[PDB]
Amino acid sequence: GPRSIGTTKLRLVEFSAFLEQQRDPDSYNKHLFVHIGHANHSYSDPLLESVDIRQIYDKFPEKKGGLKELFGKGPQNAFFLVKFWADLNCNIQDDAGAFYGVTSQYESSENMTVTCSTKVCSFGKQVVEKVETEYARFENGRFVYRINRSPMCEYMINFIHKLKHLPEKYMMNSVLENFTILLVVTNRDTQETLLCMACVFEVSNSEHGAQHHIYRLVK
Amino acid sequence: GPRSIGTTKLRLVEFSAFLEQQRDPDSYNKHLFVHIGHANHSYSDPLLESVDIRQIYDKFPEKKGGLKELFGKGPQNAFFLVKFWADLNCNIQGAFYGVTSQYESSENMTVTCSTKVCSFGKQVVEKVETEYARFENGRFVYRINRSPMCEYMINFIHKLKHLPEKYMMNSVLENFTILLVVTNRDTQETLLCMACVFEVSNSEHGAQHHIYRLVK
Ligand SMILES: Cn1ccc([C@@H](CO)NC(=O)c2ccc3c(c2)c2cn(C)nc2n3-c2ccc(C(F)(F)F)cc2)n1
Ligand SMILES: Cn1ccc([C@@H](CO)NC(=O)c2ccc3c(c2)c2cn(C)nc2n3-c2ccc(C(F)(F)F)cc2)n1
Repeated sequence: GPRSIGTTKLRLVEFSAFLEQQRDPDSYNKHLFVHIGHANHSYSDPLLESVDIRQIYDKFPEKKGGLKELFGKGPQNAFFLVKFWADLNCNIQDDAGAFYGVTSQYESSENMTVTCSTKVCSFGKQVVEKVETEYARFENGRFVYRINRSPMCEYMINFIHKLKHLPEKYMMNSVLENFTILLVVTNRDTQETLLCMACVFEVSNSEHGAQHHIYRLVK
Repeated sequence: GPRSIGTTKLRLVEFSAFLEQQRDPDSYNKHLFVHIGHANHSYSDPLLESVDIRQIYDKFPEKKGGLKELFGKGPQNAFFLVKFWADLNCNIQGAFYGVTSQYESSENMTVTCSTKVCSFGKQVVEKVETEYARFENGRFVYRINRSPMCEYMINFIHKLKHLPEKYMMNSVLENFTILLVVTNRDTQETLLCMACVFEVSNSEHGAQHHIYRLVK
């Protein structure tokens, strides 16, 4: 299916988590750890593959406010599992004014105030969380919500450093297998769920770089 | 409905033709005549309906360089018919008439975008724009930002708006079409071709569009 994640009501169309480094006075480097620029699934099938949500409940928060309760309230067509391949091939330099950032953009057909909740989870339990509020800007026929260049929390900067100091790729894949992120976008005025993305992670292979694969969550 | 128009190699993700007006030194109005922000399809990811290309050949340029020749060279999965509903409910009072478009690809390419404005199937004005890939958040973006609308189209919009009834506007637009062709400049392969037809918006949701695949 498509490269962006969601429905007409709300689509995540741009996303990246990155490191910017100023090496010299007139030059800088930017490295992307994850992004939604390179779909791993085919654009030729218009239909997305599906994944039974019951088999990912233990990788995300549970009980009150957890994934099963969110999915039960619906709309079920707003729920996706997104697998990200992370590109960790980056030289983290000493004294380089490094900025670790996250950028995202959503689009909607409706003019809304939205609440974006990011829950970073370890073994299915929330370790840190961020809630952002964004307001629509009308652009070329749609409402656009931009979270530009937001700093990464210290937990994630430290996690990335820990991950890169591991001696083997399989150990990085092991650690990423228990690391998940739950993204929930809600209409702040009606409390309706607009988009829910359950994110899982693996290390990118060889020189294929960062990629993502979208699944609709069903059952 | 679907967000973008095109194939796996190239997609039109953003487009609008618009009028910006400055009433006074601190105020600004922007009105969109057409855009691809509201695809009026019942599904977000539909199976596209098809249209036999032989029944639109006489609405677009023919013979050498014409639509039949382009379609025969292929790839045929790059060819679409797009119907636009134009929003002409705008008070034309400092004014800038502009066009914006954005394409995206997984490959680093130099592209050429050809816009042919046609009257009774014959080209009346044409523009060719060249755009170099910009790497952005994991993919390559080709942005033609805020390009001035040609005088022919500004004048056409004024005379169309001056008609007193929607049905007369629709009669004029029956003979007005636009052919958009995007080409990989280095391999000359057709990346995207959109045969555009037009009607005046009737629903008070304003401008909308509908996509069809063109088949032989
Ligand atoms: C207190 N708080 C909690 C959240 C926040 C906000 C602050 O802006 N967000 C981040 O901090 C933030 C950092 C890294 C992030 C993400 C978000 C994010 C979302 N996806 C889909 N992927 C993401 N990645 C990301 C994942 C894996 C890797 C790695 F290790 F595999 F390379 C690197 C980055 N603040
Ligand atoms: C010398 N030259 C020839 C072409 C150019 C370039 C200059 O940037 N493009 C335009 O001028 C240009 C103007 C109006 C345009 C478009 C392009 C365009 C593309 N679609 C899909 N729709 C478009 N519309 C548009 C159609 C109908 C209406 C109306 F009347 F229904 F309201 C209003 C606008 N220069």
